Amino acid sequence: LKFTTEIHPSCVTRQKVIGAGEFGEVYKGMLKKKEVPVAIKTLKAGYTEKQRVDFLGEAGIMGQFSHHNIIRLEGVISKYKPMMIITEYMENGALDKFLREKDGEFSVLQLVGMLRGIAAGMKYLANMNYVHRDLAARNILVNSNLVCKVSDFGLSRIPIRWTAPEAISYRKFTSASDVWSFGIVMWEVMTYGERPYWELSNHEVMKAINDGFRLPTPMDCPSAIYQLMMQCWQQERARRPKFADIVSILDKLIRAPDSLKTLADFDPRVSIRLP
Ligand SMILES: CSc1cccc(Nc2ncc3cc(-c4c(Cl)cccc4Cl)c(=O)n(C)c3n2)c1
Repeated sequence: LKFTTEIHPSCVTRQKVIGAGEFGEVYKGMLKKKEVPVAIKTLKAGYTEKQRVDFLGEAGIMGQFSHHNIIRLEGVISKYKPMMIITEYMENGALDKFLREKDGEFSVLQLVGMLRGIAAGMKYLANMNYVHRDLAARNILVNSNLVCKVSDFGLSRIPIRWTAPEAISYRKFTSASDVWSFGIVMWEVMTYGERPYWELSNHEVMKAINDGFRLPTPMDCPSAIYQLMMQCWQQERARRPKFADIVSILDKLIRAPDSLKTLADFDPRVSIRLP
């Protein structure tokens, strides 16, 4: 915690609720240059020792990171109550909701650029020896430059449809199970926030994966992008790409953007036959 800035409560004004529930809220606010917008997570009085450890532990983890694609910590209020964690404010909110509300509005190159940013954040985390365990579009935040930043840190936090088989089966969470999750995130981005495996139950998903089924190609998806998410979903952990590999491949696709024009075939679930 010694790494984090202690912010005085008088510098913080909460303006609008934007999330959370039982033991605190998340607000958009202003931090007092001139005042800058921030997000503010609170911890209400009555919190337990474990709640305090997990709450300040998230701040402690975030304060150790300094990367473009990782949510930045402004500081904490720990001396006064309620306690607060103050971060940069991401104007466009969670990536999954953002894509669903903006269906079809971005170029393929913009979507792939979002994935590159997420992958760069994840490469940083993995090399820093941090395993996320809950990588999903709902835990990616988007700013007004369309920059995607990984969020939701700690060990306070399984989400079956995003989780690698070894993590479901015997609780082995590694950066390689995060790669599996990243593949699902690729699919979420390229589908504009479709629900993975649609209406299959959790048990049906686990069974489908164990029998070798994988999510089908999104519409209008570059062949290179589908091949890459498929390799993220290798049953054998050692065969998946590392995040270094993913960043490299996405970089090269974006720098030669004509590579993205070759689309993988889409399997239509409906046929319209007209004379
Ligand atoms: C779709 S919800 C939505 C809607 C509108 C705007 C934003 N922008 C935004 N921006 C930043 C954050 C930051 C945090 C945060 C904090 Cl405050 C402390 C510790 C960890 C996290 Cl991830 C946060 O929880 N949220 C919800 C944030 N939200 C989100």
